[PDB]
Amino acid sequence: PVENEAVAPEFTNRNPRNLELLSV
Amino acid sequence: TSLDGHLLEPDAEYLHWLLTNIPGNRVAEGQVTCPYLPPFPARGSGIHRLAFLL
Amino acid sequence: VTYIFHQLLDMREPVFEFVRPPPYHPKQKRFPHRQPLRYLDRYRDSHEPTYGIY
Amino acid sequence: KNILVRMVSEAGTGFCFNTKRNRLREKLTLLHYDPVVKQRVLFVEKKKIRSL
Amino acid sequence: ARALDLLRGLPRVSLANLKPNPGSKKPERRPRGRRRGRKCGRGHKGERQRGTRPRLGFEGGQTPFYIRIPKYGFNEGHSFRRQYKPLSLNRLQYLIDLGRVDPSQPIDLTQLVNGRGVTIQPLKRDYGVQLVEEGADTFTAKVNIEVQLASELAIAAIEKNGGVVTTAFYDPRSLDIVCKPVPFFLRGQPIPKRMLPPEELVPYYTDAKNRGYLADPAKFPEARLELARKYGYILPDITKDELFKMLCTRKDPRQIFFGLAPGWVVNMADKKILKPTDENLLKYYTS
Amino acid sequence: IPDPPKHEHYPTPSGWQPPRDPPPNLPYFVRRSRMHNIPVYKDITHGNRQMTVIRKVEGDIWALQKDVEDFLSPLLGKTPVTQVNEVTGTLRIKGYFDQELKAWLLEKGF
Amino acid sequence: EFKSIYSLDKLYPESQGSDTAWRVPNGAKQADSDIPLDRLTISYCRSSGKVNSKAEVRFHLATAEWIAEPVRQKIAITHKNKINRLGELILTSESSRYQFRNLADCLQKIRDMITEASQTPKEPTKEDVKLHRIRIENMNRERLRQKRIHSA
Amino acid sequence: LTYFSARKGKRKTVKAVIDRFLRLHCGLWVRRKAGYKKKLWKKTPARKKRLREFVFCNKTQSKLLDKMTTSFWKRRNWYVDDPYQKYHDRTNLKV
RNA sequence: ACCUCGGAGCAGAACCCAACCUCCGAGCAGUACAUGCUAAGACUUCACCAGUCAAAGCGAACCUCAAUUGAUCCA
Ligand SMILES: [Mg+2]
Ligand SMILES: [Mg+2]
Ligand SMILES: [Mg+2]
Ligand SMILES: [Mg+2]
Ligand SMILES: [Mg+2]
Ligand SMILES: [Mg+2]
Ligand SMILES: [Mg+2]
Repeated sequence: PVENEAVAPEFTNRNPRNLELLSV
Repeated sequence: TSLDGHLLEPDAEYLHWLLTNIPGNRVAEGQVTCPYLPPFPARGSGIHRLAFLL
Repeated sequence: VTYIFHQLLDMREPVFEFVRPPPYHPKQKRFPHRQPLRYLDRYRDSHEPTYGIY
Repeated sequence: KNILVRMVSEAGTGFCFNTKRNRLREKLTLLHYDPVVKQRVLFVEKKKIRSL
Repeated sequence: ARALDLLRGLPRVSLANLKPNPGSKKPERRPRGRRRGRKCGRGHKGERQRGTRPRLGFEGGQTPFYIRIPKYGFNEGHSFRRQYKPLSLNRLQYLIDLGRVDPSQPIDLTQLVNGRGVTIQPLKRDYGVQLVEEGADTFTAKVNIEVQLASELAIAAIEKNGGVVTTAFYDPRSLDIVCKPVPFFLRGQPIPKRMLPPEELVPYYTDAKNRGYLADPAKFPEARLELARKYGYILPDITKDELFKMLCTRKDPRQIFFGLAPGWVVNMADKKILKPTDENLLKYYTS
Repeated sequence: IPDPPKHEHYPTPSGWQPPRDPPPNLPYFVRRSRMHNIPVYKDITHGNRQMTVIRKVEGDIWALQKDVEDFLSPLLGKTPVTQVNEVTGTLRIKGYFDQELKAWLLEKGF
Repeated sequence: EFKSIYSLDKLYPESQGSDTAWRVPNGAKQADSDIPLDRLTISYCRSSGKVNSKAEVRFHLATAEWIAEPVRQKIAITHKNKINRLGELILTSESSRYQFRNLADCLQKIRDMITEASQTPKEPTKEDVKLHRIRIENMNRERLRQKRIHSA
Repeated sequence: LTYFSARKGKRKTVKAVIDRFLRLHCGLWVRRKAGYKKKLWKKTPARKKRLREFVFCNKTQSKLLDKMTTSFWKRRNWYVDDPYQKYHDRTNLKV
């Protein structure tokens, strides 16, 4: 297995200018 | 560094470019310590960001 | 990003999707008083005619 | 005082509605939506069946 | 076990110790005494005690609930609609695995009645048994079946293993004949002929995509190839199988049976079958 | 009704498995029906009560009751309130437990 | 043995053979748009019980011989988001609970993708719900350019 | 509703209930709001849309409609093209 | 003297409450018919029959007042 494949099923975003840039 | 891009640890982040011992304006004479790496944002992810800390 | 993940990290490109929580629905009663005909379709799993012992 | 008439469309016959109108005026020729055409056609006053 | 060991002793079991199971026989209530007396459980005086009560639904002059609602075409002609009992491929495979449906003979309606997989009622306006594609996956049978109504998915799944679907229509008289043939034979009347489908079923029973019994056999392979291309899987050829002569039993109409013929009186006692002679009878039975 | 034919692969489809040959040394025993099916059904009394009834119980009912209780304890966390009926071969178990009991009786030897 | 006036042979005199309804027309229906099933790897890796079945099918698009070169290049360019790392075209559906319906839906998707990739003169429907902001951002990014020389 | 007739001694039904309602096999009756076809010029389109919806009954009304009918109207029909076939069975019921 | 409905105090600050207790009224209106079609969630004149608000989509250029009213059958 590749150790760099640590992706996790849930991904968060710490940017306030993000939700309004995707019209969501 | 990229504030958004780390897939494992949410609070941590990745490293792209890093320099040290820059003789003033000579940004080509200092020693290297981290090779440059272009950003790699995910598909379904939002809008990532990268800040230049000088 | 595909070429980066291919010839720069030696891994596969992760994908994501902006999912949304399921809509809220009250508890399905036995006699829905004053409710349209489409009330049974709100709690229906698949929109196909299911058959049990037949 | 008022009167209720029915408007017949020019394009796509079969769809008609009812609308109020004054009794001392002439006929009506308004713009009403037609579902069979999904556009805007003309409607003509024809056959009154109400005298309110 | 211990039951016989305990029954070895004790007096005999006669009509002197008949004990009913508790909870089944409830005591009878009699309105006599002080608890159930006085008014005998009828309340105060008036219509509630004299018994002179209005019919069920009367609200005392007030318009009832089942009257203020206007009529609508909900049950206009329910006594004339065509009902068909469902039949899934899963239950068919179950019956085949249990042995009640042998996959070596053509399966129609009488075979399903004898196997007792579906209950075909001669009344209640039933024109046969339809087919359900609920048991599509894990279905390996390979056997021809005659269904009145078969969907596209069910026909495809049957043709995957190597089956033949035959869409046929029968009048309620033919349904009653094919359901219970023993009383029909004990009746004493000759076998009638099949009736033509109604006006609203000719294009359905004469189509190739529905595998009707009146359509031309030149368009069946085209429809089978189309279904094989749509639902995938390589379509096998049944011309090289050992059971080729069994799958070719398309059941010619005006027969409502199999190997018999319309007009042949069947007698249970003394196993003999009588053939109708003359020429008018044959012309009528073969028309 | 004739006996079902002996198939080549006993994992026969549509959910059906014949009972094996001299099955195990157990104080109790579970018979079959006319259609060679596992006697595990459901029953409802009023409009909210849900339970399953094993109508074919022959032998020691207490042993089978203890076995099904120990089997359903990790699935519910508590003790399944059952009824040990001895006059008839029944064993009511509160809760929807049909396919689980079927699989357990098929893997046990019934 | 028995036959009446409304028989299958009398109503259609041209079709009277014993195998005219079972003769597979394989020799007159072997075009390139049949999609060979021997080179396809169809697998089912989901059994939900929200009862919906998943039918995933993948195949090496770079080694497909039943597809011409320009149409293959076009369908690989316009659908570069569904190509695996090893050149596998992963296409799945999640509509019905049966595997046959999902397989038919996947086949129909492949067929329409093939028939639309070859047709280059296709009028694109101008939408204004999700690409307008993208075009505005692209124009604003292209506007801020006013240097003279840069390599790299 | 004549609990005991004079010829067969059975139970009779009310044809008005059959012509004005529609019972499903789950135990629900489909009715129609009154006044959905009369005086539609003084009503808002929202009211016109609300009046043209298949509204279910209550508990006492369903019990009354069941008592007014016999065992024939409480069976299960398998029509070929039944638009209300998906509403006969009711899934996802937890008391 | 009255037969339907609304408002002001009795009923004072969530809600409901009657009188042959004292007063204003209403059986309509001044202007465009997208006053188009579907579809989550609620209030409900103390039951029912009835009435009202609205997420979102396809379609289109970029609604005011307090009661203001009529069901089954039939035509
Ligand atoms: Mg008295
Ligand atoms: Mg009194
Ligand atoms: Mg009287
Ligand atoms: Mg009165
Ligand atoms: Mg019971
Ligand atoms: Mg209320
Ligand atoms: Mg809106």
